[PDB]
Amino acid sequence: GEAPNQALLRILKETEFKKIKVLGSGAFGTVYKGLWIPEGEKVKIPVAIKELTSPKANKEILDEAYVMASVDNPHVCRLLGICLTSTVQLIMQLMPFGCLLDYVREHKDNIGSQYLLNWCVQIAKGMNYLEDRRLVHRDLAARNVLVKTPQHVKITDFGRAKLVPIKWMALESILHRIYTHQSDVWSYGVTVWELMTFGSKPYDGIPASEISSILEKGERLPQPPICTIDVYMIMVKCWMIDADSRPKFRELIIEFSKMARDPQRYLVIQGDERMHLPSPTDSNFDMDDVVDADEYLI
Ligand SMILES: Cc1nc2cnc(Nc3ccnc(-c4cnn(S(=O)(=O)C5CC5)c4)n3)cc2n1C(C)C
Repeated sequence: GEAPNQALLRILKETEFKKIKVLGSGAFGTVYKGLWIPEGEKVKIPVAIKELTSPKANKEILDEAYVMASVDNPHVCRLLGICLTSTVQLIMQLMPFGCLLDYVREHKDNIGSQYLLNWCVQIAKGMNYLEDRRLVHRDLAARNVLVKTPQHVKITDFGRAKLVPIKWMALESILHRIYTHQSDVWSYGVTVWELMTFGSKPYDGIPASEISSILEKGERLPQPPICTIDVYMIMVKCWMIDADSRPKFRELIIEFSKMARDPQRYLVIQGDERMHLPSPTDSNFDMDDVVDADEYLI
């Protein structure tokens, strides 16, 4: 029927890693900054440790472990392992710049058209990968895109990934609970809108119960001021009633790539290009045996 999933679930000892501080806490649970020092390997891996004690909560986090351990792509977040304590912990890669939503709000005055369009390509690449792996995210939003470096983003939060966020949801999903790769494309359009508005809340003030009626009337998120009709038209195509009329993630990679080659023709930002963001070629970006998870293999 379907291919056997031969992904390895790595069980890590409590003694192999340390929590440093809390990175974030909320409805999603609690995420901690940490260091993973495996065996007698002479490596220090910067990690993020997630924990949602209740049997039903352990079931849900293990469902996220299942999906997260099964993905392997540069623009998707993979599970490093799990720790079996009183509460089951997920051990993941530290994304030092946090989520993209807060990044675009905090660094607005230094974010240019090249960065914005490249993030779009990268999110579409990650999403296309999930489509190839026959996985429907069901929760794509700017809050679920993490920043490794300002030039490298990855999709996370597999707590809803299968084979409620109303304001990011396709109309078929709100009305009929129908989720497809084409419903993820709707959420992708909303994610792009969030980036182009430098982290604006979609349909601010409007209660979730009113959204279904709003979309049925033909109302969509407005054209952001920096967006050319070329970029807005793409967002609009992601918000069509007919799912099959929406672009495919492979077409979004193409469209945004063409645009990323001449970003000033597609996004109009006051004082663009003169804008600078931290790079691994810049100053101060034990620390001796530190290795990123992307370089720490099997
Ligand atoms: C502020 C902050 N700094 C971080 C550094 N590194 C990661 N690392 C990773 C890597 C892969 N996945 C995750 C992850 C999975 N689910 N979530 S979440 O539920 O917190 C998501 C809704 C924000 C984060 N974190 C996460 C970080 N955060 C999050 C709390 C947003």
